[PDB]
Amino acid sequence: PGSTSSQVIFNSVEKFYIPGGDVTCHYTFTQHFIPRRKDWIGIFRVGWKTTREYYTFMWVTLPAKQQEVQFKAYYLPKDDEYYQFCYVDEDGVVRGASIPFQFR
Amino acid sequence: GPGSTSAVLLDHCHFSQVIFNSVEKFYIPGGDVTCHYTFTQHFIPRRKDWIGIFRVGWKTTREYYTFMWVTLPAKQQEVQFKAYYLPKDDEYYQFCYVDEDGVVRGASIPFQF
Amino acid sequence: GSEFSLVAELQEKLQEEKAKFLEQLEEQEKRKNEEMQNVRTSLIAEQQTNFNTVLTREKMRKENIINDLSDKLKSTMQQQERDKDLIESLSEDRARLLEEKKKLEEEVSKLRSS
Amino acid sequence: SLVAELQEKLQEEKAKFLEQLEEQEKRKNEEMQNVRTSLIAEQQTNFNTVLTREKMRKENIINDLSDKLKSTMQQQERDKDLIESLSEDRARLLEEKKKLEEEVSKLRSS
Repeated sequence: PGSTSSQVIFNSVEKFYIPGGDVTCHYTFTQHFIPRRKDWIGIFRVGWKTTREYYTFMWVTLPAKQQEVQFKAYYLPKDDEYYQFCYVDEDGVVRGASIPFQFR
Repeated sequence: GPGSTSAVLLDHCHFSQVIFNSVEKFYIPGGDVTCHYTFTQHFIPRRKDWIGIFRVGWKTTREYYTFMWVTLPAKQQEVQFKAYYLPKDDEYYQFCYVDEDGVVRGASIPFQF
Repeated sequence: GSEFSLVAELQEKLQEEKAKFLEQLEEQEKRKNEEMQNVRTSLIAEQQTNFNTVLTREKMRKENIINDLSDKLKSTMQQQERDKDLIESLSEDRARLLEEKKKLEEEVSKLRSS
Repeated sequence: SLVAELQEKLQEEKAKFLEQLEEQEKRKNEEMQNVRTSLIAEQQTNFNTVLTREKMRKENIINDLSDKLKSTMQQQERDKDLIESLSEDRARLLEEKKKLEEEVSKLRSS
């Protein structure tokens, strides 16, 4: 659910993920940020401009401060570009973004 | 995935060697949709043949809305398009049977959701 | 003493030997009926283990099948709920991209033909 | 001599008694083996009825769970084939749409 228009922090983020294996993304919230039903984590190609450019996404898990979603291998890009996790608010605002990674 | 960016030529198209005998004119507005089709023995089916939902007016087989692989056990067969495979707008759509060569072997009469 | 007294003795020994034999048979039957019942009991020991092991292994096997089918079902179906939302999003956005690309291609060719 | 005859019949009857004991020990052991073998066979038959009875007490739930799981897994494989194709095709459409926007821009400012 994108548009054409650091409260969340990603941790444990690897630089290379195994191609065709499930990927588990880990994150916590910060500065009394509280989540909502329709916040999502997307996988984005580095250099994207609009939240419409997610490769794939998943709605967040609502509630140990740690949080995680499980991206099944078939949600995952199969090329060699740089990618990055991004937590998007209910109102399209980016509230976090991870370090770049590849599937290789 | 299936489908190609080639323009389909009119005489590389066979619209009737797969028949969509279920096709309603106003497909039942909600819920799943069962796609009933009948072969006419004009070609040998193959496992990576597929059925797509196409907006009436499409130029290439890359333009499917969604698709499902063909199922193999020969005359009557079925696929169930779950509701989340279906368009939500008012355009006219069509089932098309495409084979592993990207050749169109059947295209249904148009309908809406 | 006499020849006659020997015959008399010998006749008694025959009956004595027949009686002793009769009682050996009785003791042999009592001893075999005891060992028969130890055999019946040793066998029930074995059979109690064999039957109950085989039955309990069948219980456990089917319990494990049920459990794993239910864990599989549950996880597969919480996955479908996630896949459903993705496919609705993807199929819809892709159809718009297809339309936007057609409009841009129409704008390009109008600009090349000027 | 009658004494002679009874002296001999004594020794032959003692020997005969000995062999009837031995012959009776052997038949009794064969009877026990026979009984043992019969018991094993009849119990093992009955065990079989019981196990078959128990096989069915949960057959209806295994067959139910199994057929739901077959069908939601077949729907999962379709959904994974669809998601992989839609995801990949969008990514291409995004690149193609960006390069077309650059082509339009350059042509407008040519």
